[PDB]
Amino acid sequence: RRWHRRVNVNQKRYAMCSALAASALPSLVMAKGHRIEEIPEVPLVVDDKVEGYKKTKEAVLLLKKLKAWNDIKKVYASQRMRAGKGKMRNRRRIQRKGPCIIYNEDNGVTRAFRNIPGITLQSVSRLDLLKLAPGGHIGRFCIWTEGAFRKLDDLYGTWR
Amino acid sequence: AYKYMQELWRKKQSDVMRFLLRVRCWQYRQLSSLHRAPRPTRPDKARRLGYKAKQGYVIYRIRVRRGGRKRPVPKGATYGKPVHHGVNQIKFARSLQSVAEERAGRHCGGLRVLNSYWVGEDSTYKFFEVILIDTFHKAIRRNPDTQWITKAVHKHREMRGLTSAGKKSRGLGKGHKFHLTIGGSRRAAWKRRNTLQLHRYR
Amino acid sequence: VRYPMAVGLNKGHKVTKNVSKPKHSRRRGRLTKHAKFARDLIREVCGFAPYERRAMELLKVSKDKRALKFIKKRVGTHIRAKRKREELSNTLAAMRKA
Amino acid sequence: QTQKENLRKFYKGKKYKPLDLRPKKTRAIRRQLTKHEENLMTKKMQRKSRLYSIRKFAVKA
Amino acid sequence: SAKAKRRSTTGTGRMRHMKVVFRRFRNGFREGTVPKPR
Amino acid sequence: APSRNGMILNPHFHKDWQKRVRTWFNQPARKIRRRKARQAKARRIAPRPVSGPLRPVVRCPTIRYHTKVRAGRGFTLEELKAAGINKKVARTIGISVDSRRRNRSTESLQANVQRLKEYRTKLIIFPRKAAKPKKGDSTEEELKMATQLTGPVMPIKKVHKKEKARVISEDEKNFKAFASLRMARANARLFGIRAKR
Amino acid sequence: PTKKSKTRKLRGHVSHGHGRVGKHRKHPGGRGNAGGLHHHRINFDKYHPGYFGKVGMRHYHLKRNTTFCPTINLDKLWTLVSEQTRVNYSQKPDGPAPIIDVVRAGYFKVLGKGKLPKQPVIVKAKFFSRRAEEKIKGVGGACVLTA
RNA sequence: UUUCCUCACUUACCCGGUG
RNA sequence: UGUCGGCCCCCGCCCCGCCGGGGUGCGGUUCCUCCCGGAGUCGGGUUGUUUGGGAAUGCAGCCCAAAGCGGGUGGUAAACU
RNA sequence: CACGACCUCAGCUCAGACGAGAAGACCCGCUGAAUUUAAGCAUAUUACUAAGCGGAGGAAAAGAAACCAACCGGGAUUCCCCCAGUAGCGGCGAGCGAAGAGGGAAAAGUCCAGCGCCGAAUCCCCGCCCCAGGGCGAGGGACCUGUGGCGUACG
Ligand SMILES: [Mg+2]
Ligand SMILES: [Mg+2]
Ligand SMILES: [Mg+2]
Ligand SMILES: [Mg+2]
Ligand SMILES: [Mg+2]
Ligand SMILES: [Mg+2]
Ligand SMILES: [Mg+2]
Ligand SMILES: [Mg+2]
Ligand SMILES: [Mg+2]
Ligand SMILES: [Mg+2]
Ligand SMILES: [Mg+2]
Ligand SMILES: [Mg+2]
Ligand SMILES: [Mg+2]
Ligand SMILES: [Mg+2]
Ligand SMILES: [Mg+2]
Ligand SMILES: [Mg+2]
Ligand SMILES: [Mg+2]
Ligand SMILES: [Mg+2]
Ligand SMILES: [Mg+2]
Repeated sequence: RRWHRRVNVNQKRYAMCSALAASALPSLVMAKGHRIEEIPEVPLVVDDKVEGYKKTKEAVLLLKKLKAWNDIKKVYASQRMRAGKGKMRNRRRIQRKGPCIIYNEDNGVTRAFRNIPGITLQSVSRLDLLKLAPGGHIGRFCIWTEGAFRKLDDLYGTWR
Repeated sequence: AYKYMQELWRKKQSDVMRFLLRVRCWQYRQLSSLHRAPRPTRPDKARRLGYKAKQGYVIYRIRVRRGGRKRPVPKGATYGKPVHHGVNQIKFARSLQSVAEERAGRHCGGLRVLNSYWVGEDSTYKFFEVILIDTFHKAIRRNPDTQWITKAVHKHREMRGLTSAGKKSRGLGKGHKFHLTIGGSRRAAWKRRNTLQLHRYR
Repeated sequence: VRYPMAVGLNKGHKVTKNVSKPKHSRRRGRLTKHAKFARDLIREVCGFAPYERRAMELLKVSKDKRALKFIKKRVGTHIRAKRKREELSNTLAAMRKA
Repeated sequence: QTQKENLRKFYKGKKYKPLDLRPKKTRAIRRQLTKHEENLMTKKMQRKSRLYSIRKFAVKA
Repeated sequence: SAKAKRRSTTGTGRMRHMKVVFRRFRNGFREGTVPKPR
Repeated sequence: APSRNGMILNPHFHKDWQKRVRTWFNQPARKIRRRKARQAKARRIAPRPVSGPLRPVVRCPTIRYHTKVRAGRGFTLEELKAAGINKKVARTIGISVDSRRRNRSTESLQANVQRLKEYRTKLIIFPRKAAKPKKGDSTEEELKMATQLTGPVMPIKKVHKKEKARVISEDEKNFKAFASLRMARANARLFGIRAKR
Repeated sequence: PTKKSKTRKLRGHVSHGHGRVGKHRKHPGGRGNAGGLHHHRINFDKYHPGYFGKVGMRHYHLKRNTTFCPTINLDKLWTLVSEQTRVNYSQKPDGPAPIIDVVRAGYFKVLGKGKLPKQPVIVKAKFFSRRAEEKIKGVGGACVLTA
């Protein structure tokens, strides 16, 4: 049977632009579920130094400084047991989503944010909609790197 | 001298060949059906088909009952539609020479059939000579130009349609004549043209 | 004034032909002095087929129409019937010259 | 396992050994060409492999 | 008869001398040597 | 069976098609199988290009693809002799050779000879042994500047032919285009019937 | 999906939307296109006239590459060149005219459907229509051929 | 060189007999 | 579990190097001379089967039975070119 | 066979090897139906399928053009997309149905017989000598009814 469905490449990019545009409004992110009532700015752009992190202690400290640790404390409290016969099929423990992190160079960013529950790391060039718009709802709290923010204007381009 | 032998064996209606084909076909029908010959009756044709004077190369004369195929049905009663009521004018889909080499390569299981050729004709029988090779003789395994037949993939090559006499019945080739067997066999082509290619994004 | 049209007698893109030596496989079936000497020798050793012998019996009575219709029935194609009748007429004329 | 070690030392170097002292790998392997028979290279492809062997080259761009 | 073939196929019994070929294949049919003693 | 205005469908599902159905579930795993084979082959021929030997540039037969050039199979023996390369030596330096293709024109012959000339200039040869370099072997310094060329060897450059804007002459404007084509079709039909006259 | 299906709202209704008098059975009017001349003639002769019979000659070995002849009209003729090129020669009509090679753009024949802008232009095509060249000569320009 | 029919030759072919 | 972490016992692969046993030179030649090919096979008739192949697409039986500037193909049977 | 050679054909629990059966998803060669469809049915369809028979391999088969094309020409085979539900076949009804070109995956090409030069320059067996690789024996054979080297349509 037809398990796979193909979408137009222009509609995949349109859905990606509407998912990134929702990551810049305080309403759509707080209503998505993320607790960002204390973050400094809704588009969270950090220095490129974070791309060189190689230990989780350096990564957990940054999230406590940017007041984004409350979004991860929500992930800990959400870790529970799945309801129904999904526990017998390698889907026993379920949890919530956390702050997505978009980088440009992988100098250790992926492994520094590995062991933190909820963190989803994605390259700026290859953005998956399923992780930037979970469950079809827009407003994923994305933590951007300075390098990823510069290239973001070149991936999709302004209207000019 | 082999040039004068292949051009002499083309005059099968001349007095010289008509006499030899008359005496030998008489002698061939006096022996058994499967009778080993001490040497090729046509040395020019044997060398042409891949025969050498090495040790391990043997020749067997085969007498096959010539004629079509009668469908083996009890009292000629093919229970079905009138399309398949034919019992008499039914022809075998494989050459009659391909039956002689299959009948010789089966009686001699320890040898591999190389080729076969025509040596005698009659109104009742057809006489052939099958060239077999002992793939375990040292004069054959120690020759780089003959080790190809010692491989396990050539086991009973005459009953899979691989010899020259049996490969013709498969109806393969290159061109507008042979579109039926594009892909090897006619069943490989028939299978490909009937598989529903359900792609992943159709 | 005149452009190369895509239709007519001078049809096609204009290119300079590069004529070279023909493929060696195209000489197949050419009579050499040894192939002629071998076949002309066996012709006198073997002889003529029963249908070639009774076809030359029609040429001497000047029945070339019945000869060709007989050879065309034996050999098959009409192209092979003319060459066979010509070969028998050339042999019959050389036999008379002797 | 002592009398077999003595028999293997006894038939060492003999051209014909008992069937139980021969390598029993499998019926297909025992009927394959030995290392001597598969390394035999006829005098034609010996000269062809001598001066027409593929060389080590590289393309700039 | 797929059921009649399933009851007497290769593998429904013991495979005494064939289960050893499966074990000797994963090492390359090694014969003639011995492990390093202590 | 029919109800109202519609097509006359012919779904060829009267055989036992359910026993011959090929599902493309290994399509993405087959890309990994093919890709790892290219990487494994690349390391085996590490100094040599991975795409393969040098392919020629040929023309497509039919008029539908009349103007498109395409990478053929091998270079003609006439194209190798016009560049000094021997028939059997070209197989050793990674040049594809086929004896069936012919050259019916000169424009296609020189297109492959010039393609074959510049290849030998970009072709770096390693000596059979580093102890004694032979004559045809490249120098010792450029051997250090060697690499495995990825992608097709010398890809075909489909140059766009653009004609300069010229002044339309009076002779060029008096050319009856429709009448020339309409007469060319009539002469080709009456050519045989006129030869008998 | 199945939640938007029709069978989800037919649970409880006996005949399942196929009537009680005439029950849903297996092929009550023949399989496929059966009876196209006997009991479905009113359908075939009303919506598919010409379905039965023969017409025309038989072309045994038809190769679609031989009859390949894509056409283009004069209205879309200037689409084969840039918009800036159409204006850079529109201001200077004193003889320099752009050459539009229709063959190198994927087309063979040129047809005179639309209106052509009054600018000198040289066109290269394998085939021209009668009115196609008349509109080019009237506007100004030649119609050269290409094999 | 010939076609039709008939009679003969024995070596093809066929039948019977025998240690 | 993460670390292409550390250690140990077997084994495999390509290239390079010298030593040791067997290999034999190769190309260019609008230069001379010589040689140049697969028969009961192709093909033809007929029969059955097969094919989208249709005055034969393949295969096979019986009969006829080749040629050597020949032979096959060029999707309509046939003759000349 | 008086004494030998040869040809043809036998015997062995003769020296040394080989074949058989299994499995059979995929693969190769034959054989082969009818339910079913045509709202009946006989050609057609089902189908060159199920069942039946033989033979293999990790792949098999195919394969270096007696090809396609009719063009400015392509260049072994296999596979995918497309050609295409198209040309065409068919109580021209139901239905059936390829291929060239083109875009891709992978690409690798070659050996005899014949032609005839080279003192059979060739091969197996047996008895051995040296460190899988090389020699020896006035041993026994195979072979001139033809082994080996050069050489195959690109000359
Ligand atoms: Mg429950
Ligand atoms: Mg040789
Ligand atoms: Mg209805
Ligand atoms: Mg109604
Ligand atoms: Mg109701
Ligand atoms: Mg009811
Ligand atoms: Mg009803
Ligand atoms: Mg009623
Ligand atoms: Mg229905
Ligand atoms: Mg049929
Ligand atoms: Mg078996
Ligand atoms: Mg019915
Ligand atoms: Mg019914
Ligand atoms: Mg079956
Ligand atoms: Mg494989
Ligand atoms: Mg194979
Ligand atoms: Mg091709
Ligand atoms: Mg379409
Ligand atoms: Mg069919």
